[PDB]
Amino acid sequence: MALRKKNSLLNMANSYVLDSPQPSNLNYFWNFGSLLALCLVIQLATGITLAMHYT
Amino acid sequence: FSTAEAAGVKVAAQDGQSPISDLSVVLRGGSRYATVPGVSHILEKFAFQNTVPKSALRFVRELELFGGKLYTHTTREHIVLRTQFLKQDLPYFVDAFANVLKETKFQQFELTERVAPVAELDLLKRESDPAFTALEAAHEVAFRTGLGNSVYAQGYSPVTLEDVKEFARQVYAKQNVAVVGNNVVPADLQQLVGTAFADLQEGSKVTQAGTTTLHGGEARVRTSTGNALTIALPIAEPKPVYHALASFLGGPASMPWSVGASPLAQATVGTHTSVKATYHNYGDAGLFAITIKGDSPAEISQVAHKAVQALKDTGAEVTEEQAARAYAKSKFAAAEAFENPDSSASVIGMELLSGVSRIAPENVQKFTPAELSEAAAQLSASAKPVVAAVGQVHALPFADEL
Amino acid sequence: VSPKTRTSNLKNGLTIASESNPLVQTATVGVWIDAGSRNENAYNNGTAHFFEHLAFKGTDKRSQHQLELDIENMGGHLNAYTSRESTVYYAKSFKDDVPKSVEILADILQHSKLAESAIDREREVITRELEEVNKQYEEVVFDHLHATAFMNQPLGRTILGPRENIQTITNTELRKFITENYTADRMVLVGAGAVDHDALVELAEKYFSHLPSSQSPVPLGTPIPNFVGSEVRLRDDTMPVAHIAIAVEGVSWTSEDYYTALVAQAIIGNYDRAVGTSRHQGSRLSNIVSENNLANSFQSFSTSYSDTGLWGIYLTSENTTQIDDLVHFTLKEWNRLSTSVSNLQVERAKSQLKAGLLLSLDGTTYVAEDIGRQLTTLGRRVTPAEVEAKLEAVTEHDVRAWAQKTLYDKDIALVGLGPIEGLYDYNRIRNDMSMMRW
Amino acid sequence: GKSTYKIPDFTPYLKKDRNTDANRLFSYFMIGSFGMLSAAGAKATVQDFLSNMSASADVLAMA
Amino acid sequence: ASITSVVKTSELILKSPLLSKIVVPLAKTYVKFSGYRQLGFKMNDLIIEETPNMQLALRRLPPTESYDRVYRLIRATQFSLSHKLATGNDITKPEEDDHYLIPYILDVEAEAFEKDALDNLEVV
Amino acid sequence: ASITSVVKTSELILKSPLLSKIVVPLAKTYVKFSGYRQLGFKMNDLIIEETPNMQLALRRLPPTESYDRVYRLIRATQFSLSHKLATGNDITKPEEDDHYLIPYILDVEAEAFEKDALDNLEVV
Amino acid sequence: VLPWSIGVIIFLLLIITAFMGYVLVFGQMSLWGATVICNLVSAIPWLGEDIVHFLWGGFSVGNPTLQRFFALHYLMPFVLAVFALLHLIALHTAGSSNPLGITSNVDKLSMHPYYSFKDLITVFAFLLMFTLFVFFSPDKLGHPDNYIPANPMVTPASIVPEWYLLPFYAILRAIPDKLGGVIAMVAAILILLILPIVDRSIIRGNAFKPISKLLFGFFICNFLLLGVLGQVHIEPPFIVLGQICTIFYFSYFLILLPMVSTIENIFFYIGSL
Ligand code: HEM
Ligand code: HEM
Ligand SMILES: CCCCCCCCCCCCO[C@@H]1O[C@H](CO)[C@@H](O[C@H]2O[C@H](CO)[C@@H](O)[C@H](O)[C@H]2O)[C@H](O)[C@H]1O
Ligand SMILES: CCCCCCCCCCCCO[C@@H]1O[C@H](CO)[C@@H](O[C@H]2O[C@H](CO)[C@@H](O)[C@H](O)[C@H]2O)[C@H](O)[C@H]1O
Repeated sequence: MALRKKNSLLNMANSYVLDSPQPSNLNYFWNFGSLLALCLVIQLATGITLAMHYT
Repeated sequence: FSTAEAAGVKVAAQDGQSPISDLSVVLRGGSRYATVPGVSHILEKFAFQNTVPKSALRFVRELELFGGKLYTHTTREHIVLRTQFLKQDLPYFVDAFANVLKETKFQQFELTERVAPVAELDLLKRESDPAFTALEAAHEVAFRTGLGNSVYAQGYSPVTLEDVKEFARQVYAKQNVAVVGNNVVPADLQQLVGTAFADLQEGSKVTQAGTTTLHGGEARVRTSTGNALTIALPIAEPKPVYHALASFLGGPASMPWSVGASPLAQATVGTHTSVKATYHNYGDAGLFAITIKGDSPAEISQVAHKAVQALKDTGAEVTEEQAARAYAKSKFAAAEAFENPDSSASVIGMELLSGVSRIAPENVQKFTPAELSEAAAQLSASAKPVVAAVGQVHALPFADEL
Repeated sequence: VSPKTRTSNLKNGLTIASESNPLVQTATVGVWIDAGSRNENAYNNGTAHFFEHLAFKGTDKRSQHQLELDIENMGGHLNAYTSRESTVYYAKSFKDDVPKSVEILADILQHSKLAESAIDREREVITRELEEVNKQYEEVVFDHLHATAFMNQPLGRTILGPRENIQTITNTELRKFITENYTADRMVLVGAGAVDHDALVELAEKYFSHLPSSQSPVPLGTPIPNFVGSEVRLRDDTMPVAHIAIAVEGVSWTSEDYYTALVAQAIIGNYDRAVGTSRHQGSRLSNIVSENNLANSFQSFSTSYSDTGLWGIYLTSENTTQIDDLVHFTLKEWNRLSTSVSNLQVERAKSQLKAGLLLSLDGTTYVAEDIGRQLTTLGRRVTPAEVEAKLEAVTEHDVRAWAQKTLYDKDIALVGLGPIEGLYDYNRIRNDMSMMRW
Repeated sequence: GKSTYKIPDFTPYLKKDRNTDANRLFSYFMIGSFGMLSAAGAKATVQDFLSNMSASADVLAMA
Repeated sequence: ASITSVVKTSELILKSPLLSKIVVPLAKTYVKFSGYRQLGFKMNDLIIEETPNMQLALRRLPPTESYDRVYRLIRATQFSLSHKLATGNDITKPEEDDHYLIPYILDVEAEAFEKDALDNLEVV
Repeated sequence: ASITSVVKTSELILKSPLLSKIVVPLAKTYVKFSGYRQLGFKMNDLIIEETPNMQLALRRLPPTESYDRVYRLIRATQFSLSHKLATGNDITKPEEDDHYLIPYILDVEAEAFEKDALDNLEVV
Repeated sequence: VLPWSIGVIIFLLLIITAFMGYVLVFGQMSLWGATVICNLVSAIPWLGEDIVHFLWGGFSVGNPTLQRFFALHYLMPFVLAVFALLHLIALHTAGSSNPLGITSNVDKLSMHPYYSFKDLITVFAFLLMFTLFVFFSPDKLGHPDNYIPANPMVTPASIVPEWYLLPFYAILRAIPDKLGGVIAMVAAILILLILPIVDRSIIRGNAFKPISKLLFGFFICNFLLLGVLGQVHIEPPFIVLGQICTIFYFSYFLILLPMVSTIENIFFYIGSL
């Protein structure tokens, strides 16, 4: 068995970002979910940085 | 094959001009001698498991370094363990056989995890052919015990480690062991076997529990995996004329995309079935069998009637042409049997263990039309016909219909 | 040391090649032809196979019945097979029945009746076989493998041919095929077992002397294939066993990497759960597969043609949820042929092959097949000494160099049949042809 | 239509030189360029962004 | 550490007269103060089992040994949670403290170690 | 909404001469503009299947109907991802748009609804 | 091994979280503890000084440092909660171990109600301890100097870390070299990662191992003594004592546990023959 499937932590990541079975016909409107993840990552990175300088 | 004796073990070897040698140990340990159903199959599968000097694993890894191969099989008469290797590697192979016969550790885990699972897959693969099943069932009806024991281990009759250990104590003994070397220098083999198998027990000759008794009857085996029918006739006096009879009657084709000029091959015409006449000499007894496999049970029923008629027609009279054909085909059969190492080993094995001098292919007797017709007449008029149906048994013939 | 293979020619250019054995009493004599289904076009595809049927349907003199009787009277059997590049017609007989069997072969090859009635009778037979090959899973897989690997090329066509051609093949097309292709310079009369070479050459002069020579006689085993990375999926959820083949473009018979490819193939090797010894094999893939129950079997192959080949593996598995693991570990073992193999693996595989290449030649038929194959593909029988030397010359450096050019990061042809839902898409399989860590 | 050995037509898509090193090298040039710009863009981003943590102009003025 | 290592080192010690004379009494007192017998365990019941090798050796135990081991684990677990010690027949006597598992694990490990060696063989 | 509801309401409409005269032409135009036939679907291929009732009705389909439905879904998925429409024989003709599934789901739902009614029966 | 290894990271995250939180008060100990601890980074060769100025956001601990410590102190507990969850997901594959060291697959109990109600007992015992400190002695565990506002001019009499960091501080002091001391202090935590290797026992845990139990007792008491030595003055004879205790701390992992666990294996086997 591949490590990505055997190890429980790796297997959780595997289940969402790698082996996750998706329909083969998603159009570009299925891209907003990962754009929302990107906005969230930018807000966390910029927001925590602003918090270091904000009073 | 120069027969000799080396430290109480019978050794037969024939030198050749090839880089590859075959060494076979033939054991008097086939299923007719089995103490428990299936033990001779399990013992065969236990060869080259862990021994005290050398684990199964180490043996296989070393065998790969020599590029050798290992073949084993069980018959009603023998267990045959054969190795094929380059000529010069002979001493290694003799020593490996000695380790197996003297020092096999028969461990319970090997039986559960290694040996019994392999024995079970072996049987399932053979049974995929319904003709195999039909001919096995026919031996069971015809002889009941001894020759009627199953050759292979079945799930319904579990072999225990104590069963296999007891049987091996009898079989792995100088009295039951013959060594057969193809393309092996005979003097070199005798010297090696003499040093390696010196400390093997003497033991005693394994005997069949009970005398061979002949019976008639039916065996309907319901499978969903194809259809076959054996029409067997147990013989109390096995004659070599039945060899010529089987070859004459025939069943298969001798060229591609053809039926064949044989009586039984001309019984399949218009169907998708296949016939095969087979004589099984077993020393004290014999079995002449006509196995018909096919897809449609009705087609089999048709050919089965033509098969029985063909035998009766033969019994009436055969021509000189037919007699010459029988002899030609029987001589060819003998030749290729003595050639194929699987069967070669057992032929000399029977000469060494039992005493039955081999019949050279060049000494195959020519039977006159009279002798062939008389042999067929003796079969058509048997008091104990065996019929074994496999598959859709409700649609296959019965003994009383045939 | 086996006896020398004797070789003679006739005037027309027919080769006679023989290897005698005094111990046997039976002899295989037959005709190996350097022609097959590849020599057909797309309009007569299936002609070679059709002829094989009609060769045993009656000659100018003897009828089908007479033919049957004659062979039965000899006591032996006749057999034939047609592949993509080779056709064989042999006759196993007794020592004394060699001349008569030679006579039968020359007749069926040179003067077959090819009656219209017989053609029509065979049409139905061949049509039935077309819808019966489905059962033989391994054959289905390999026929699709060639079809996809050599997409729209002669090596990608099936031997049986399409249904459409089967209904339209005429005696004219049949006659044309065998007149163009079954020429003396493309044929080898081969004897193995109880044959005298000088006797066989006399029989060849008697029966095969009036064979046509081709206009342009090229040497035996003379051929451009453009491999296509691709996949065929034949999903069938009702089958319990998945059958999967994966191949890359391999090596031709006369490649300089011929033996290196065989050694690489032996490092991966074969496996079968039904054989007792297979759980103890040295092969890394074998150990992974047996310990994890990933497959019922696998068989490495290195198939060669005159100008190309396919090198790969054929797997069978009931473990439908771990097909991904099976394929993953298989391709990771192939990666190691380029990244990790050392003297250890190479010397082990060479040791195994040194024996295996001689071991293959068991009976008289096996020997005859070897002589015939080597004569039609290489133009000569290579002595065991030469083969032992070519194998000895394979180093670990050669295997790594060969794998890095042939396997590493290369396109594969992939065929899956059966419950293959777990087989990932092409990209994920092909991504396993390299290692990001290397 | 029926025979599964007749491969569907892929001629509109197939490259003639599909097996060549030049063919593979081109696609790895695209992958490589993309990796290269992503590495350069990441480095720029990380450097510029993390510099917020270094002394600000008003801190350096009082030094 | 592998069971093989422990068994072989112990055998070296038992061979040496001097060594055995000094080690065997210490080992016997150690085992008395260990106190696993006061929960009705046999020594082999304490061996770590969460490895492939040990899971294989446990599968090879004869069914009766296997059922008795299950009972001793359940019984010790019940003494542990109750903060009680075994009394009477539940205490393991020195003569009952048999190495029922050692032979199975030594065979499993012998194969495993041979496999590792043979994976590294070099044709000479 | 249940398939039962849809089928019964439609049958009320088809009975009324006036209603059918006005509804049937609209329904036929609707189906033309819907454009599911241009991906080679039959109408019943679009019904939501992720319900116990629908999973039961799909299991009851004859194997042939079931295999053909699988193919039409895979074929439509391939047209969707390629942004192509069916051409030629792939387009569903009005005569091929048969209600292969409706009878199975109506039987499943008939049982389900009777079960609900009978669970609420009151002995009089 | 995996839940234990993630656990070691949790412990490091706790230390950083608590260190930054203590600075936020900006009393004397806040400032001076930040100064001394952040100057340990200056020991990193070549770039160390640059890294310190970068951490501080200036040339000493000041406003930039405090505002960044606030933002990071707020964040770090969320990171710590994630790692706590990860170590439990990793554990869930084998389940909890138990005091006998044997399998529990033979005899399992549901988490609720058994361990739910068992956990409530110690929740209330904890709340009683919490009550006695928070309501009756809220400053017992603190340093009075942190009620003086940070003053970069005046240096407090003694700059010591919070009690829970004291053993690591004693280990640092034991090594005379600056970089040496930093490495030893980090190594004192990272060495926990090698326990799965250096423990050679065939048996899990110490319940049945008298010699291991004695060694464990010495190891624990030594760790408490290191803690006490972390807050004494750098004076005789505490200097040499701190070095001996530091050697013993490391020799438990590197020498004593591998030796004792090897010998006990042999004693179990010979003793039960
Ligand atoms: C931080 C905000 C969000 C993030 C990061 C997020 C992320 C995602 C992702 C990655 C997917 C799968 C890929 C995709 O379909 O785009 C998804 C699907 C989905 N999200 Fe969101 N989402 C967010 C907010 C929302 C909101 C506000 C809703 C609803 C009101 C929503 C409802 C759904 C639904 C129903 C799906 C499944 C859609 C489908 O595949 O058919 N999400 N989301
Ligand atoms: C969903 C994520 C977030 C959203 C939508 C969001 C939204 C906003 C908005 C609209 C503002 C006003 C910006 C302006 O006009 O100046 C702001 C300011 C701020 N945010 Fe966030 N924020 C997010 C996450 C965070 C996080 C995680 C932090 C961490 C502390 C943070 C810290 C700040 C700070 C310090 C400010 C004030 C300084 C400024 O205006 O730029 N934010 N945020
Ligand atoms: C930034 C986020 C923080 C870390 C969180 C990581 C991702 C979230 C995972 C939590 C969900 C786990 O919940 C469960 O996990 C298992 C383990 O892979 C997954 O299980 C899924 O994949 C496995 C194999 O890959 C399949 O055998 C299974 O049929 C399928 O359900 C599913 O995802 C979910 O059923
Ligand atoms: C996970 C990452 C771990 C380690 C990474 C270390 C990165 C942290 C280092 C911050 C380095 C800043 O280094 C400094 O950056 C700024 C840009 O930011 C540069 O500044 C330069 O470009 C900027 C715009 O980009 C202009 O305003 C400026 O006029 C010019 O000098 C300096 O030339 C460089 O000295």
